[PDB]
Amino acid sequence: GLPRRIIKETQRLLAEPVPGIKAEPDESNARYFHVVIAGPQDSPFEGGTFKLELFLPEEYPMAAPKVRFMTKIYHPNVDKLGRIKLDILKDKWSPALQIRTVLLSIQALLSAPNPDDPLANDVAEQWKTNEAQAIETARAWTRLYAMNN
Amino acid sequence: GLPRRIIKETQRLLAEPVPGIKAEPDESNARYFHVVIAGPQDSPFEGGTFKLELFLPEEYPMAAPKVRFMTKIYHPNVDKLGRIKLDILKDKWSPALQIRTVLLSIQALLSAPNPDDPLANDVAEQWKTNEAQAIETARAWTRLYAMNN
Amino acid sequence: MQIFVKTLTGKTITLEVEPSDTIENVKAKIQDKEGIPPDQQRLIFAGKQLEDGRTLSDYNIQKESTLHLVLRLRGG
Amino acid sequence: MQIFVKTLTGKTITLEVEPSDTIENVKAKIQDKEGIPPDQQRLIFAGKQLEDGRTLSDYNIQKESTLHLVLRLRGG
Amino acid sequence: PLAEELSCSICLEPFKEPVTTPCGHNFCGSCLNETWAVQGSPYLCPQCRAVYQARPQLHKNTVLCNVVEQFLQADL
Amino acid sequence: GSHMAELCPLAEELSCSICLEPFKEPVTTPCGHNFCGSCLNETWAVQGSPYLCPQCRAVYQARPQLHKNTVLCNVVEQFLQADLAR
Ligand SMILES: [Zn+2]
Ligand SMILES: [Zn+2]
Ligand SMILES: [Zn+2]
Ligand SMILES: [Zn+2]
Repeated sequence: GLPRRIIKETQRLLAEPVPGIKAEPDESNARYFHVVIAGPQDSPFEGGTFKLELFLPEEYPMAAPKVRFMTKIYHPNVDKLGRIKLDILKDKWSPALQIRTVLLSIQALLSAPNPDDPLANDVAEQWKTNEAQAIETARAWTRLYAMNN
Repeated sequence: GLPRRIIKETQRLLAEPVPGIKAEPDESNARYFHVVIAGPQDSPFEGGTFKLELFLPEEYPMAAPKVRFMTKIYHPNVDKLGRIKLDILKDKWSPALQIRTVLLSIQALLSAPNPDDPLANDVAEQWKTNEAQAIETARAWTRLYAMNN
Repeated sequence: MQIFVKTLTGKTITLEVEPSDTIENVKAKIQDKEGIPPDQQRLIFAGKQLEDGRTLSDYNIQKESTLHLVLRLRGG
Repeated sequence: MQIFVKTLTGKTITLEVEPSDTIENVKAKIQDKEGIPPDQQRLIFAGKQLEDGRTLSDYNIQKESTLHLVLRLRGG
Repeated sequence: PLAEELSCSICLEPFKEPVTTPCGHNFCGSCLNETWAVQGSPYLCPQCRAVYQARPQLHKNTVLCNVVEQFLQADL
Repeated sequence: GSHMAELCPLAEELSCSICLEPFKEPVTTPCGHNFCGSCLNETWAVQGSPYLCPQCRAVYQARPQLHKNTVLCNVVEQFLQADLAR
């Protein structure tokens, strides 16, 4: 009894895959999406392949998808549990946004970290006080966690 | 160098004539319209053919046409000079109204006099205090003035 | 049966009616089609301003008759 | 040259641009077509969030490249 | 025909950068600007006499723009 | 379903960005964006003030009263209902 929007979105996803982003439904669940995002070019995450879980709650699109990193990542706006602090996933969500544009937005977030409002305070602090170190750390973690995974 | 609306309107007027209403521009003036409206059915003006002048001021369609009876008529909302007191010809005009719908409106006004708010006070008074006589007079003047020309 | 209503712009809409329909009914269909509320609508036919309570047949309005739409007007 | 912009719904619009056009100019063109003001537009290409000041050629965006439209986002 | 739906009730031409009032009626931005610049408060919808105690700010209806644009570009 | 050929290229302009179907009784925000009355109702019933345009985040300090866009209705009605003669 899937909403027609989600059906459509899924079809378009399959037919119109975005480069740098893979998203497929679970054979056991049309609302569960296995995601893989490429680290943005010229970011510390370049060359990485990050697994994410995207989930469509019953109230979608009136409420945002639930999105979580499943690959470990060093980012001021992502905690040790992969939870993502991004406004379009809560207060600044819009029902005109879609799976595609949310995933693109998360990719954009990787390309553009924000330490001044932290989710992971330790990481954000490190990103503020010693940006080079934080970048090198992020690249290191990308190698360790997000390559050959 | 006529504004395109007046050209179009005139064209539509000629191409799509409304029954009971004649309106044609003066060959010497595209803004001056010689009009003839039939008295509405079941009105004291029934069988009448009333000549009117309709004129498009420069501010048209932002302002209403100037419309005047040239045939004498016995109506509480029309004076001895043929001037018409109708709200759509002043404050409640709309640029969506047109020659056609103005003439139709005047025809409707003939079909539905309003003595309670007078232009011709004597006539309106006569119409309130002695409606039958006023009606018979209107029919009479229709016969005398509006069954020729 | 069908009838026609000529709107303000000159554009003609066609309406599905029964002869037993009131002018109010017609106005509602026009509102549905044109977004103009009935109290602001006036329908002219044979120079008469049709009355809300009367029916299409009370006026001898038959198929493919055209009614002309006009805005609320008040002689003063 | 032409480029493509994939709008929020997925429908793709085509834009006439020069390689010397800034992301801002592009945003203005998108605004003309879609009514979303530039401060609310974010354009993604090859996973980067393009910067208003930079041009199409700074990013090696060539003819028939596709840019993806996204709304203003803020990590917290 | 929709050739008529897509024509402005003020200028009687195809909508140009049309704008949609809260009462759901459409006008070329310029035509409506002119209409309501002419007067002061209260501001009325030309089509339904809907009353605005102040002038509502409106942006162009991009869907309708694009539809007309398609209509016209196809015609040529 | 089938549609009149010349009207087929309108399919994407004429689809609601919330439900992705052809507009149903569409309504137009002052910022110039169109939604099925119901889709927008649902959207802004979900939240309280301020109410934001799904498409451009234009801010309304109260729910604007909006009536259906009849031109767009009728256009959509043509896109759907127009057939060839049988
Ligand atoms: Zn216009
Ligand atoms: Zn209106
Ligand atoms: Zn919808
Ligand atoms: Zn908007």
